[PDB]
Amino acid sequence: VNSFSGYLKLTDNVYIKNADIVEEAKKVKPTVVVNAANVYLKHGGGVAGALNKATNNAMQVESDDYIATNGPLKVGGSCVLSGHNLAKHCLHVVGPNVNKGEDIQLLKSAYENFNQHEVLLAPLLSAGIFGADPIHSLRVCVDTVRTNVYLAVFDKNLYDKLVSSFL
Ligand SMILES: CC(C)[C@H]1CCCN1c1ncnc2[nH]ccc12
Ligand SMILES: [Cl-]
Repeated sequence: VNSFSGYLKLTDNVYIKNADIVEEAKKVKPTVVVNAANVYLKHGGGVAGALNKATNNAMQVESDDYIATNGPLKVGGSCVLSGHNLAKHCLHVVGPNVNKGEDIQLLKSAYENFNQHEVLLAPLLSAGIFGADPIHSLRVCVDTVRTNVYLAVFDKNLYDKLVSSFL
């Protein structure tokens, strides 16, 4: 039993809710919140810009030190950093950005990072300003993640389409 509330159960391990991931994280304080990161951990917009804003830029400060030490992530890769005031940890995961011409097959690799964590709060990878088809992202999530994932979808109209079209 966990404190996530109001989720629709899509499968044995995948749950979904129309919710602002920022507000969800502040309420639940999950062990792991997933960020929709880029390889430079430059949290300027989309989910990443919103999460970073909620940390008063502490996420960005920590991220800049991480990049200065380690260099950029790989597309499809991840790193674990602090969750600041939002969660114990933040798993920064880089899905392919279609508006950069990145290979959509890497979306499965991106979701594989979730399997290293028993329970996560997360957005749909490569959705929003990353330009992938969210119905596809949900399909890959369900077919790749085996741990317990609670998906927050910001857009109510998109949420209704994902549920109604879910096979
Ligand atoms: C609409 C969703 C599929 C993705 C794509 C863009 C933004 N988005 C978000 N999802 C969850 N929580 C969020 N908080 C702020 C933005 C945001
Ligand atoms: Cl985004």
